[PDB]
Amino acid sequence: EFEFPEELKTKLQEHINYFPKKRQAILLCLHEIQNYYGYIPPESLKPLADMLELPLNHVEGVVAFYDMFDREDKAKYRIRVCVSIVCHLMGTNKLLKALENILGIKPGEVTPDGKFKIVPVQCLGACSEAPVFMVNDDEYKFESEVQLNEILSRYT
Amino acid sequence: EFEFPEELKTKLQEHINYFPKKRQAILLCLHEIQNYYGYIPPESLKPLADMLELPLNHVEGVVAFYDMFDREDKAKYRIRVCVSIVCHLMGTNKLLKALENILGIKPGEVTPDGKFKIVPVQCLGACSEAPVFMVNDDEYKFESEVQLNEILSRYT
Amino acid sequence: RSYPAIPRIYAETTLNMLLKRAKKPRVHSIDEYLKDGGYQALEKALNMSPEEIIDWVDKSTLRGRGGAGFPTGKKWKFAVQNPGPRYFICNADESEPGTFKDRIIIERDPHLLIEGIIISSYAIGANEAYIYIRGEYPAGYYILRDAIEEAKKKGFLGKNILGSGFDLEIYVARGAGAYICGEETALIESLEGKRGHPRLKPPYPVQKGLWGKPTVVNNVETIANVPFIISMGWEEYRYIGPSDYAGPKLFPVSGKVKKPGVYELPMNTTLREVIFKYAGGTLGNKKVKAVFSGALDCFSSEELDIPMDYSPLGFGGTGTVIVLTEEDDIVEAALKIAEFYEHETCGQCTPCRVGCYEQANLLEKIYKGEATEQDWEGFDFVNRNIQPTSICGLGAVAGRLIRQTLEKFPEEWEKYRK
Amino acid sequence: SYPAIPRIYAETTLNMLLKRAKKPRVHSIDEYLKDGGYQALEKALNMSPEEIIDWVDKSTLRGRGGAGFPTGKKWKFAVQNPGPRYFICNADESEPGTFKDRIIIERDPHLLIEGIIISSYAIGANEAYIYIRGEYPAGYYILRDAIEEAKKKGFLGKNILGSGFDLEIYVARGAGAYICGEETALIESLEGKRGHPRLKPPYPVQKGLWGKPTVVNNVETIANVPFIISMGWEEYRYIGPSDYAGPKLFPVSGKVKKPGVYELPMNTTLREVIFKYAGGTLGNKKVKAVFSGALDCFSSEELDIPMDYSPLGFGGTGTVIVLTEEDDIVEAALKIAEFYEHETCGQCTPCRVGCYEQANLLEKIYKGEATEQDWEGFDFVNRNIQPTSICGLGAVAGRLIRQTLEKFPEEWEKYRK
Ligand SMILES: Nc1ncnc2c1ncn2[C@@H]1O[C@H](COP(=O)(O)OP(=O)(O)OC[C@H]2O[C@@H](O)[C@H](O)[C@@H]2O)[C@@H](O)[C@H]1O
Ligand SMILES: Nc1ncnc2c1ncn2[C@@H]1O[C@H](COP(=O)(O)OP(=O)(O)OC[C@H]2O[C@@H](O)[C@H](O)[C@@H]2O)[C@@H](O)[C@H]1O
Ligand SMILES: Cc1cc2nc3c(=O)[nH]c(=O)nc-3n(C[C@H](O)[C@H](O)[C@H](O)COP(=O)(O)O)c2cc1C
Ligand SMILES: Cc1cc2nc3c(=O)[nH]c(=O)nc-3n(C[C@H](O)[C@H](O)[C@H](O)COP(=O)(O)O)c2cc1C
Ligand code: SF4
Ligand code: SF4
Ligand code: FES
Ligand code: FES
Ligand SMILES: [Cl-]
Ligand code: NA
Ligand code: NA
Repeated sequence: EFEFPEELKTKLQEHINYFPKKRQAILLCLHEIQNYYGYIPPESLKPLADMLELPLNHVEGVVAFYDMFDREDKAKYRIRVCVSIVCHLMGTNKLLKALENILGIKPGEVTPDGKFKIVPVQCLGACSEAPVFMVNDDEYKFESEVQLNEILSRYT
Repeated sequence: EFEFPEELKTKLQEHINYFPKKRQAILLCLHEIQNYYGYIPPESLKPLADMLELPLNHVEGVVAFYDMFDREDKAKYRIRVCVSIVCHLMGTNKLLKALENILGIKPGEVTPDGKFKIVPVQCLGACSEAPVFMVNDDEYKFESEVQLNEILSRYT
Repeated sequence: RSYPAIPRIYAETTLNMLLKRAKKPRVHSIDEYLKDGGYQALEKALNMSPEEIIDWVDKSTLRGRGGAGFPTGKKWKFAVQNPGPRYFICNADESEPGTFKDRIIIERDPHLLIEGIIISSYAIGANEAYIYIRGEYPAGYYILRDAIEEAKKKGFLGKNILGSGFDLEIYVARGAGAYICGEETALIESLEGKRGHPRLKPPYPVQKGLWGKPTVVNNVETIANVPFIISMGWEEYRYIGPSDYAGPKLFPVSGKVKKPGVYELPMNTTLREVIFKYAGGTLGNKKVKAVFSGALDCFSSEELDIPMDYSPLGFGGTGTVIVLTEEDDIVEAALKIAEFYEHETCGQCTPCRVGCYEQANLLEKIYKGEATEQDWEGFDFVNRNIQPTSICGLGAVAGRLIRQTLEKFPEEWEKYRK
Repeated sequence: SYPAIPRIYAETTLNMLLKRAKKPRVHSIDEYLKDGGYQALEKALNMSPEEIIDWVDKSTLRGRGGAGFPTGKKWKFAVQNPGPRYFICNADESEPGTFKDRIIIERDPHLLIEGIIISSYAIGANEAYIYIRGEYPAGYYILRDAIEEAKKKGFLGKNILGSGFDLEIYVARGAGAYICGEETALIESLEGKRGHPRLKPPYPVQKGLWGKPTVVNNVETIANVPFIISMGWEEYRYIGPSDYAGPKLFPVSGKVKKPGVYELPMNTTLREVIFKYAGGTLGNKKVKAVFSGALDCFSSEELDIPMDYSPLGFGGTGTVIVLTEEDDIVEAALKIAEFYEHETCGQCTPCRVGCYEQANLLEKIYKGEATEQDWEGFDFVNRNIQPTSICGLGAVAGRLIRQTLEKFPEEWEKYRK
C-alpha cells in the first residue's frame, strides 16, 4: 500500500545505481528518506529492502543502529546540539537555554507545529567554534540568543 | 652530396609508398624531416624531390607555403604559442611572460643551446583551454608559471 | 599506444549521440565502439543500395557542419550523376578561431567518424577516401591511423567489406599550417601534393575534384551524423530537434563563460541558452558584450535570442561561440581577427592579398594610437574592398566580422579616433 | 552552493597541507591547477607502483588517524596479497576535539583526491572509497563536485592520462556512529551493514572490503602523498625531525585565545602549540590539563613533550583540548565517559556494560548521589572495560579517565569526601 513518490523513488534508484553493489546504498537511501519525510516512516522500510534486495530485518537493524535516523518524530528542521566535552566547556548549556527561550522546547522534544526538533549529539568536529549546532545540514557557532534567533528566522 | 640517414630514408619511403601517387606524401615527408633534424635542411630538398619524382622548385614552393615548416632555426622542442583571439583574451601575454621568465626568450627566438624555440601560431583548435601551447606534438593549457616550469622540465 | 598530450576539453550532451562516448576525454577503441553497437549501421548500410542511403541522408535534412550548411544528400546526389571513379574526403582541417568541435570526435570516438566515412563512401561509390587533418592535430592523426588499422582487422575496411563486394581504403593526410587548406578546393590541391591554392568554383568538387574526378568533401561533424541516420532511420533522426533543422549539433564555446567546452544540443536552442543555460553563464557574472561566431560574424547582446540553426535569422556558421564581456575591448578583438586573415590569405587574389595585409597593418596603427587621418580612412576603405575578384570565401568574409563591430559598436571605435 | 560551515581558523608554518586550506572557502580545480596541482599525479603515473610505495616508505610517513602505523609498510602488506584490491579514505573524524580532516575536505578537496589517486595506483586499486561521517554534509557535496571536476579533467575514469590505470572514487556517508571510524566497522558499513568491528588479524590489507586486500588510510595521511611524489621522499624527510618527518595538523580547542588548526612540524612541543601558536590561554589562566581528544590526559607538568609519535611524545591525532585552572576535571571526565557510553557498538560484554556503567556511576559521583559501593564499582568498571574487546574503543574507554584519577587525585577526593 505504501509507495515512494516518483520524485523520491528516482533519487533512491540513483543511489542504488551509484556503488557497484546495491546494498552499499542503504545509508544514502535512508538519508534521502529522512530528508523527504522529516523522519524514517516504518512503512518505508519494506519497499526500500526490496529495492536494495536485502531482507527487511537487515534494513530495520541498520536504521536502529545509526543514531542520525529517527523513526519516532517528524520534524522539518533538526537542531543538532553538540553535548560533548569542548562544547560543554565553552557553553552548550547557554545554547540550550537560548533554544528553550526562542522555541519553548528542550532536547528530544519537537515544537507543536512540527517545525523544530532539538537533537543532542556527540562532537560535530567543529570544536574550535564551540558551542556548535546544526540546523539540518547547516552548521554554526552559537554566539548569543539574539544571534541564534536571527539564524533560526532563516528557516521557515 | 647530402644523403638521408638510412633509418629516416626508410620512413620517407614508407610515406611515399602509402598514398596511391608518390607526390601526395610530400607533407608527411617534410614533417618527418623536420621531426628528425629539428628543422628543414635546405640540402634535404633536392633528394626529397628525387624520391617524390617532383621538380626541386615544386618542393621549395611547398616548404615556403606551409607555416609549420622552418628552414632557418634548428630546435629540439618547438613551443607553439597560440596568439589568436580566444587565447589572447584569456592570457597569451601571461604565458609569453612566463616563458620569458623561465627560458629567457621571446617569440621567434631559440635558446643558445638550441633546445627551445617559441613559435607564435594561429588558433590551435583548443580555445576552451585558452591559453594554449604545444611542445612539439604535446599540447597543454597554460595555468601558471609554476605549472609551466614543471611541464617544461619534462623536456630534456 | 602512447599518444601526445591533449588538453581535456569539457563536453556535455543532452542528446547522447555524437558525444555518447566523446563526452569522456579519452580514446575509445573498437571494442568499446562495438560494445555500444558500433558498425551495425555500416552492416545495415551495406545491405542497402547506394541510392537508398543517399535518399535517407537527403530526407534527414542533414546540412553541412563545416560552415556553409549545404544539404548533404543533395551534394551526394550531384556527385553520383557524374561518371566514376569518385573520391570521398573527410575535412578535418578545423583551424578557424574558436572552433574545436571536430577534434573531440576524432580524438575520443574515431570509429564514429570512420564508420560514417565508410557508409558515405559506399553511398557515392568511392573506393578511396581521405581524411585531411590539420598538422597541429598530431594526436588526432596517430589516433585515426590506429583506429583505421583496428577497423581493417575487424574487416570494416579493405576489399569485399563484409562480403558486400565493396572495397575501401582510407588514407590519412596531414596539413602543415595553412587555414586555407580547409577550403575544399585548396584541401584537394594539398592532397595532390601542391600548395593550398583555392580553385575557381564552379566547377564544384562533385563535378571536378581530386585528380579532376567527382569528389565529395564533407566536414568531420557532418559525416559523424551518417551512422545515426542509417541506424535510427531518417524519420527518427528528423524527430531530433525542430523538423526543419533537425539532428544533433556540436557547439564549441569559449571566452568569458564559466564552462567552456563542446555542447551537443538541438538547433532550436538559442544563443542565450547556450551561454547561460548550458555554459554556466559568464565569468564573474559580467554582461555579455558580443559573441564572435568564429572569425565570421559578431553578434551584439541584443541578438542573444536567435536560434542556433541554419535559418536566415539564425546563428548559422559552425555554431562556434566566443563570448566577450563588458570589459573586453572590441577594437583589440577585431585586431586579432584582422591578424588571423592577414596570416591566412593564400595571396592568389590581389584585393585579398593586399586587403587582408593592410586591414591588419592599419588596424594595428589605430589600436596603438599611431593612425593618421589617412590611415583611418584607408582602413575603412580596405575593409570594404577585400572581397572584389576573390575566388574563395576567405576574401569574401575577411572584412565581415570587423565591419559588424564598426556598425554595432560605433562608440568604442570613436574612442580610438577621438 | 553548499551548507553553512563555521569558519575554523587555520595557520601554517610549512605552507603544505594548509597552503590553500588556510583560507576558509572551497578551492576548485582551476585554483588547484594554478598551484601546480595534479602534476604530482602525472609524475606518479610515470613511475611504477612499487617505486611509489618505496618513496612513501622512505618518507617515514605514518598514519595520521591515531595509531601512527607506517604508511608505506601498510601498502607493502596489501600488495603482497592477490587482487583485486581496494583503497579507502577514512573521513569519519568523530573523536571529541578532532576537526583537522574536515578543513582539507571542505577547502582543498583536490589535495585529498590527488592523494587518493596516487595511493590507489600504488596498491593497484581500481576502486576507491571516501567514507565521510553523516554530520559532514557540506564535505560530502564538496567531494562529489570535486570528483566530477577531476573526471572532467581526465584525472579519474578509465586509462587515466594514457597510463592504462583505471579508477573510480565512490563517496559513502556515515549516519551517526563513531565506531564506523574504526577501519573494520567502516568496511562493514561500506558493505551496507551495521558498524560492527571485526576481529583483527586479519588486518584489512589481507582481508577487507568483500574479503579483498584493502588499505584504509586517514584523510590527513593521504593528503601528504602528493607532496612526497612532488618533492621526492628525501626532501619530504627534511621537514621537521628526521625520525618523525613531514607536516602535521593540530586541531586546538578549549581555553585558548586562537582555537583552530595549526600545520606545524612534529618537533613542536605541546607548550609551543598552546602559547607560541594558539595565543596562550583565555584570560591568561594557568593550564590545568590537555585532553588528547578522548584518548589521553596530560597535566601542566607534561607540556614540554614533542608533538610526535614517540613513546614520550603526544601521539594520537595531535588533538589538543586545553582546560584551565577553573575547569572541573571530574565534570570533564564525565563528558568523556558519556562519549564512550554513547558510542560502544555493544558486541563485547565488558565494553557494552562497562562503557554504560562508567558513565552511569560517574554521573552519580558528579551529582553527589554516589554510594560507597558506587564509588568502588566505578573504580572497578573503569579498570575492566578492555577485557575480551575486539577493537580499540574497549581498549581505551577507561584510559583518559584513569589518567585523571592518577594525575588529579585531590579533585576526585573532593567529590568522594
Ligand atoms: N551548386 C552546387 N552544386 C554542388 N555542390 C555545391 C553547390 N553549391 C555549394 N556546393 C557545395 O556545398 C559546400 C559549401 O559551399 P559554399 O557555399 O561554396 O561554401 P564554402 O566556400 O566551401 O564555405 C564557406 C564557409 O566557410 C567559412 O568561411 C564560413 O563558415 C562560410 O560559411 C561545398 O562542399 C560546395 O562544394
Ligand atoms: N600487523 C599489521 N599488519 C598490517 N597492518 C597493520 C598491522 N598492525 C596494524 N596495522 C594497521 O595499522 C593501522 C593502525 O592499527 P592499530 O594499531 O590496530 O590501531 P586502530 O585500532 O586502527 O586505531 C587505534 C587508534 O584509534 C584511537 O582509539 C586512538 O588514536 C588509537 O591510537 C590500521 O590501519 C591497521 O590495519
Ligand atoms: C577559408 C575557408 C576555410 C574552411 N575551413 C574549413 C574547415 O577547416 N573544415 C571544414 O569542414 N570546412 C571548412 N570550410 C568549408 C569547406 O570549403 C566545405 O564547405 C566543407 O568542408 C564541406 O563540408 P560540409 O558540407 O559537410 O560542411 C572552409 C571554407 C573556407 C572558405
Ligand atoms: C574507535 C575507533 C575510531 C576510529 N576513528 C577513526 C576516524 O574517524 N578516522 C581515522 O582515519 N581513523 C580512525 N580510527 C583508526 C582506524 O581504525 C585506522 O587505524 C586508520 O583509519 C588507518 O589510517 P592511518 O594509518 O592513515 O591512520 C579509529 C579507530 C578506533 C579504534
Ligand atoms: S580569396 Fe584570398 S584566400 Fe581565397 S583564393 Fe583568393 S587570395 Fe587565396
Ligand atoms: S570493543 Fe566495544 S566498540 Fe569495539 S567491537 Fe567490542 S563492543 Fe564494539
Ligand atoms: S565537542 Fe562539540 S563540536 Fe567537538
Ligand atoms: S584561439 Fe588559441 S586555441 Fe583557439
Ligand atoms: Cl548487487
Ligand atoms: Na535499398
Ligand atoms: Na626511484
